[PDB]
Amino acid sequence: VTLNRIKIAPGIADIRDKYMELGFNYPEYNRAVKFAEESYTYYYETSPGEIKPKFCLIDGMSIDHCSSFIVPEFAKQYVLIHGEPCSSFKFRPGSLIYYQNEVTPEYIKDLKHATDYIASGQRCHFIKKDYLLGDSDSVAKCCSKTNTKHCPKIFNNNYKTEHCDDFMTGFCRNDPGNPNCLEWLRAKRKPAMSTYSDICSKHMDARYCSEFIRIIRPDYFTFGDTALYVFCNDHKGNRNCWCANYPKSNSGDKYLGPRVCWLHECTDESRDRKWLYYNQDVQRTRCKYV
Amino acid sequence: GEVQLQASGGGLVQPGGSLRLSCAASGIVFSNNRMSWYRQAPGKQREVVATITSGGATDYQDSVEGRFTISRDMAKNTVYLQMNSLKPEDTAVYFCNARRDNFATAIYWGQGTQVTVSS
Amino acid sequence: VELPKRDPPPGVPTDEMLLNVDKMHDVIAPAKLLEYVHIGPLAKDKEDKVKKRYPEFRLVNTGPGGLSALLRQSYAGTAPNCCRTFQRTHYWKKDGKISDKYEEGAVLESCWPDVHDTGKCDVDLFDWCQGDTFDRNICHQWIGSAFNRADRTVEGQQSLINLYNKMQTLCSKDASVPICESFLHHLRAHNTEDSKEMIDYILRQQSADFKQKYMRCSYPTRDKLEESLKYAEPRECWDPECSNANVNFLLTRNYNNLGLCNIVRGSGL
Repeated sequence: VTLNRIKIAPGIADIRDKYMELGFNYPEYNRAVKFAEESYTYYYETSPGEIKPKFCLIDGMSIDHCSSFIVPEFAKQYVLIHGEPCSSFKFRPGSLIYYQNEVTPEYIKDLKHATDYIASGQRCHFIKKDYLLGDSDSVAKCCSKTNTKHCPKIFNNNYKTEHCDDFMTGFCRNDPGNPNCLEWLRAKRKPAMSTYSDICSKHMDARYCSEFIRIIRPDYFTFGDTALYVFCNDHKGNRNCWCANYPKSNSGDKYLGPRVCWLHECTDESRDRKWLYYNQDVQRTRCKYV
Repeated sequence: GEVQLQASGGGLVQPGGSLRLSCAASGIVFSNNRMSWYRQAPGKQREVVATITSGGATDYQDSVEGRFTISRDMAKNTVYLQMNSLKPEDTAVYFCNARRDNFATAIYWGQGTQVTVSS
Repeated sequence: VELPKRDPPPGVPTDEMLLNVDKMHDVIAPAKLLEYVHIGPLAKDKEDKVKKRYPEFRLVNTGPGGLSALLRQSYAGTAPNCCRTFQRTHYWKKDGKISDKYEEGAVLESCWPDVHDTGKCDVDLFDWCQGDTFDRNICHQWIGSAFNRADRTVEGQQSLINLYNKMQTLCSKDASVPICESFLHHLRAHNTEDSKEMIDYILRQQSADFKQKYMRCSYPTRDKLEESLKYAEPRECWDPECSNANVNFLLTRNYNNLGLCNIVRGSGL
């Protein structure tokens, strides 16, 4: 149809709302379509867990025009989902045509079918999720806890989930005394207790392997017994291995089991319990002295 | 005199049966003696089958291990020999035996009871 | 008619809009069930490249502009690739080879996080821990973890009962093999009436050659047994056969009698 008159009339109370005074040959096409534009810069939610800026993403428009109205820091934890169908002006892209008393959904359908003045699209709609990691280094910084600024809960929950396990197996082998690594070990999942079983099969003398044995006993003592067995075979002369692998016999089992108490050095308190096997340490406490 | 170690509870059972030997001691206290169950087949030397120390630790001969069980009652001062899965080679006269803890000469031998296993 | 045109403000993309799925192999692999992993906008021609790289996930179109996410639906890891290690949570398949690290063109395959908290590995490790493939670390840790199985679900227990029956049948034939000695030891450390019962059952089923070789503390000779009656202490406290015995092959009675030897505070033997 023929357009002859156009005018922006201001809104009543919300400045973002304005009116489109439309004049045509047939007065049945004349209408004052209420439309909105822009919605400040959001650092808050409009609905519980939602941000819906007054903007109509016309089909074909760049996706990031939808997020012009959110503080970049605040937008890190929000994902853009599909919105409800809306209408916009082709010459004024991004405007949100409201459906009010005179302006009906059918009116818009006949105007689009009539001329080039109106486009269609979907409403801008954001949902709260969490931080979205996209690098291997981002996972590294979150799991190692060297930088927890923008980390989702799954990669920054003090290792209560297993999301960080794969990174921590390699990271803690390089720094077994790391405090965050002993925290990962205290979660007592198999990758951590296996990793420290490998570490302490070579460095059982270390201070952190005393903590390893303290953590896994008695719920998962086998991971410490394998490490002590390997360590005391590779170091059979070492005096700390006297009771776990007796040096002067073919099989170093002279003081295994209940026989742990036939030598005072094995029952000697203040001796680190990591130098006895688990059940060896148990039999030590059940010994009858006179 | 009057150190009594009478053995009872014998009998004749088919192979695979069960018997509970008994030996109520008198003149001897179990909390100070090691009690041993012996047996002697006709025309053979006697052999120890089970034993229990003054502390309660038990020990058996290999041919009866798992089948026989030696227990004791301190109040009743009676030592038992539960015999399960009797084999024909178990046929012998079973009798009690008491040995003092650190007094070697204070050993006493009891009067036996007959255990026969056949068909 | 002079329309009042106005251009929208310049776009400011979010972190989601800057996500490149080709850089996210260490983000997608640790994902669990029911978790969406947003991967940013994905061109239509690249959907088959993503779906073949992550067959365990469902590619979901979450928003406009091709915004997509991956949702884990399954764990396709096999027993030989997941059960013989406690540290590998996933692996990559390419050209028939299996790798720990990602490479373009590889296919992600992941292991169940509870694969060693349940009995999902008992069948594979029962065979693998026998014979030449015996890894002492992995197999001891497998048998030991069975005694503290986190799956207290009545199916996690039933798998435990099934493993104990298989180990009982296996170790009754020969308790000297390394996985059976590990089983006997963990039964000893469990220290229950059922585990001690199974220890004595397995040891009494051994051959005469096994008992002659390993169980002479349990089966003393005639002269050794008669001699021990002259001492008040149990035989196991002085018998050289019991101070030289493998503690895993001791009958429960002999093992308990070893802890009754009255040590004089210090070294009492």
